[PDB]
Amino acid sequence: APSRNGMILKPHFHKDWQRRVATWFNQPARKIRRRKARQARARRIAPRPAAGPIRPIVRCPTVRYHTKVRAGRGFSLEELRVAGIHKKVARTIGISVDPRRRNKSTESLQANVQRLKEYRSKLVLFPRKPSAPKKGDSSAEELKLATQLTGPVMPIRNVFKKEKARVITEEEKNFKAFASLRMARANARLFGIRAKRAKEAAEQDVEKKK
Amino acid sequence: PSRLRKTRKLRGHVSHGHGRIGKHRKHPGGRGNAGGMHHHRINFDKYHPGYFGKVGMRHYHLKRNQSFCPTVNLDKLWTLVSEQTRVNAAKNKTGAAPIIDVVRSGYYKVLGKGKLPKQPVIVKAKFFSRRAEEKIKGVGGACVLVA
Amino acid sequence: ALRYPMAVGLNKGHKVTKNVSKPRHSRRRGRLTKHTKFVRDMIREVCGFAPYERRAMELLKVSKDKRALKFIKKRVGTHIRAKRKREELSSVLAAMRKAAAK
RNA sequence: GAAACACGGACCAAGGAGUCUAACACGUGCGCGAGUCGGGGGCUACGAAAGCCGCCGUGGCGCAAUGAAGGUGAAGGCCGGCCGGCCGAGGUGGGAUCCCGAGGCCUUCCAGUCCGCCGAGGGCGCACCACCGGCCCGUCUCGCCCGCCG
RNA sequence: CCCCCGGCGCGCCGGGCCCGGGUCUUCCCGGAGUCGGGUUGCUUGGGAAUGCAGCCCAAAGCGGGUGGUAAACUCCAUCU
RNA sequence: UCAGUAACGGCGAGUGAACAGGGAAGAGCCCAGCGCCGAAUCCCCGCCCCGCGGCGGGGCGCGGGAAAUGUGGCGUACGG
Repeated sequence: APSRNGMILKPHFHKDWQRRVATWFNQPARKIRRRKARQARARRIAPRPAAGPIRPIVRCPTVRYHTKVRAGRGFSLEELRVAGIHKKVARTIGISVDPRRRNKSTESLQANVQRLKEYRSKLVLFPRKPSAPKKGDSSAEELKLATQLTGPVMPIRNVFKKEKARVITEEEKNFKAFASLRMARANARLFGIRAKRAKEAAEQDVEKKK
Repeated sequence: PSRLRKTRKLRGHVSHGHGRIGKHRKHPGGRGNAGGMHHHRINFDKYHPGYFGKVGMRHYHLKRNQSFCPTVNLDKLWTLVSEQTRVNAAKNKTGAAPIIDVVRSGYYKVLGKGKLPKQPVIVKAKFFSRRAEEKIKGVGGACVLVA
Repeated sequence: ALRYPMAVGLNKGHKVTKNVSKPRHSRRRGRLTKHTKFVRDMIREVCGFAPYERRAMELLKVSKDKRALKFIKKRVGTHIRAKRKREELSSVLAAMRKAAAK
């Protein structure tokens, strides 16, 4: 029975909700168990980074977010191909790989190829057996300085490009932004119907001549 | 804190604040939003006009990310950049306008609500309103579109 | 007449140079192999045709392409599959008539 | 309308009934304030606490509305020859408070200044209220014009 | 301090163990009473049917599925 | 978090997801087919050695069986 003035509320409490109430009293215990498992894992792979393999730089879909950059699942196969890394070796040196990614652009492709060059240079590789240092392995001294890296390896910082103050020229002074938006918005709308009537106009000229 | 509630004061009074004639029964008017058209008709028409009926087209698979377009008014357009830029622009005698990229700050469309200080700008936006452009030009700036 | 990259129009969107690469190998599926073709027509010799296919070809010898398609459409299902099945059955009707002439 | 020829009650002890959760509204207290908020996640006996993390504010709510939708999206005036300069953020009535001050505030008498106080009258007018204009979106009516890559 | 359990490498023996990368040429490449269509019943927020099942029909190979309104045409995208 | 939202609903009562975004964790792979290799494969019994409370390893058997109506190696859409 609604009183004088209020909202029309629709509480979804008509089922047997009380039988399926999930309480969070284990939350502090879960945060402890997670951390202990996280430190136990870091000790198991001690010299390797704690965060895991490097992830690639990735745009976001869905125009709400395409101005930002994430960490992808793994490097695409063509990013590895240009970087000169066999796709079955990259996981063994800590490079996330997923064969599903494509590369439509070149800068996204080039930004990740440039990223693998920066990682392959910062990578301290241990010999397979300490007795026999092989080819690609690191020099003996920097193994003494190899320690575990915390946090996401080579973190992805969404950076911008500042633009110096310019003196406004005349064309950009006289550019009609609103008019060009409405115009271009209409051209895309009347593009198909215009192409049809214009193709239709060819139908009567051939009838008019002959 | 139950020691402050009303039930602490109602101990000893028989009906417990619900009257003797009209007892506190279970659901005298129906449960929830019942009788919206029948016996609660007046309440729904006096406080929730427009509640009953259908209006407009249906959009089956709506993704809010497509219609995402946060707007910013010209009154606080200068709050996106630091104050050091705004004072070096007026101090500057070359006439070089600073660039204010709104999409970097987090907005897409620029609306011309406020008044602008008289010094040129270069507003980089995704959309503009007609008044927003007209005000920027009047100050002496330029509207630069981006995608 | 400066051209700004707009968010609306025939060619909206951030301007980015596209790279072309050879397509994924999974795109290639369904493409007919010269060895797989040798099998499907070899079985055509052995198995034959379905009763609705023979009945459709009867509608095709008397030039009832509209009725032949409406028949096949009610059998095989969609209109796309029906259309393709029609020209496949007529190519067989032409290829047997050409061989009958010679 | 009960002392009722209305119903419950032999007597005593103990138990015994507006609770919790969610949502919402308004009031109130506190912190911050065009912002605000870590609630989720990380980082370092009481402690399952507390502290920290903004390149953990993703995100929520707020900061802009309107239309079914495509969409659009929140002052103007003057001067000079549609362009160039200037003034540039409504008004009226009522308004707590502040401001000015015609004057006027005793020891032996006048002249006689500074401070303080009072006051006719006159002002700027907060919040808020009433009204009149203005602006944005929808829609209608009447028109005149402009603009350019197609 | 003393037992027990596995851990961690080191060394010996008996073993299986010849293996990769790049360029070039030449060949090869796919899952059927299934998909899909009709219909019926259940199910779903899924609305000219989201999913599942029965019955009938019943495929293709530059094909097939998806692209949240039924249909034809035509481009794309995307998976297999 | 999206979100009590798009949607469903005597469009009444009520019902009600997903994508994107931020985190926890993070790992990928194998066949059939297509083909190559002299079935190059597997089970079991007998003997020898090694251990023998997870009956396994190696060797020797013109010892038996499975398997050409297809075992094993190479190789799976990221191509080979």
